Amino acid sequence: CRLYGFKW
Amino acid sequence: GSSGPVPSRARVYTDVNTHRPREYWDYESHVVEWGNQDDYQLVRKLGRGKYSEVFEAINITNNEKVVVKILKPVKKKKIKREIKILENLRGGPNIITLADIVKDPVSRTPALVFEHVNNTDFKQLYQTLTDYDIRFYMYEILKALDYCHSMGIMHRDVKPHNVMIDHEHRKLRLIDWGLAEFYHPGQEYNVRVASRYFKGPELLVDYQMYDYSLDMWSLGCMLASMIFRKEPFFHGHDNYDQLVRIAKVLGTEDLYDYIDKYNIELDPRFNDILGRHSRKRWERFVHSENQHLVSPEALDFLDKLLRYDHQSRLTAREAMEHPYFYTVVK
Ligand SMILES: Nc1ncnc2c1ncn2[C@@H]1O[C@H](COP(=O)(O)OP(=O)(O)O)[C@@H](O)[C@H]1O
Ligand SMILES: [Mg+2]
Ligand SMILES: [Mg+2]
Repeated sequence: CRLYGFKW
Repeated sequence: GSSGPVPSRARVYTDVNTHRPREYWDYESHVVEWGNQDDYQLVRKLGRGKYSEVFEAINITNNEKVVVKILKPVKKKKIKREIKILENLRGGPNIITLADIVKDPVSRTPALVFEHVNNTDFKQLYQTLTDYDIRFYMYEILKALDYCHSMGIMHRDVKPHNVMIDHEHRKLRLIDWGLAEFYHPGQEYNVRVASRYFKGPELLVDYQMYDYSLDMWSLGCMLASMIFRKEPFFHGHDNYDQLVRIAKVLGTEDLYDYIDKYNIELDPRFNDILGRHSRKRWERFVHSENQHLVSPEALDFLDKLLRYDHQSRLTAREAMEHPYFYTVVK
């Protein structure tokens, strides 16, 4: 799970 | 020529950027050395705006809690300006610490990594503050503003959401330097800055040759909202109504005197909404629920911040010398 490249 | 607005210079820290090396203020020349985006994993959402989404994150290299400011698309130029200002001001009193700069390899979305502050939403915190607590935190904001002004930087977005307070620790950090700019004497700036309720009269009457004193109008708006428990204090429905809301309290005599001093052309759509207003006494806002926050020293300080004439306002250091702060243990 990822947002703008960052892992949760 | 005869139709120009009259020029203005900051009363203080006027030439500080002139005498710096060019690389200090020339943010367009700044080069970013990107960190490793994989260092940071998002834990929780903290805030979202037209310009950013902000998360609590973990630095997996050291198990440190950080904040990641994911920047919405804007000119590269504006990203370098926020970074350069944060690097210039890093380590100063009550200035948020920039820790790292990273980018999504896929989307190319850049992100600022900051020191985490354990904030309490102003809409919960401010109504709990004692008279002492308000003076204490106002003094902490002034340390940041005198610092950034002394460093040739105007914040241009002073407001509660840009002031992080870890109340457990009485720790304050001035954040959000994305609209901040370098003060150069004679430079004409964009008036579309700050947030409506905190915009100084210079921005509302479209006077471009403004300076650090803009931040002191914003700070006055914060102080008024706080001591009178009325948030926001000047609640305009638009930039034009904003000046009417101000003029209904400070009166129009000093406003027209301001407009005349600087030969400001009043947008003629003010012609039908402004009129003439009496100057009200700061005492009309005092009531049973806020009287414990109000003192002659508080009203005197507020009166010296909320002046139409940017040159007449207290500077951050002059504010620090005001009797309102004599009781703050330093
Ligand atoms: N270091 C931080 N610690 C805690 N919360 C933060 C921090 N930085 C930003 N925030 C939160 O995220 C919001 C948006 O960050 P900010 O830098 O003000 O972005 P913008 O320029 O989009 O307004 C802030 O109003 C605050 O609620
Ligand atoms: Mg902000
Ligand atoms: Mg901002």
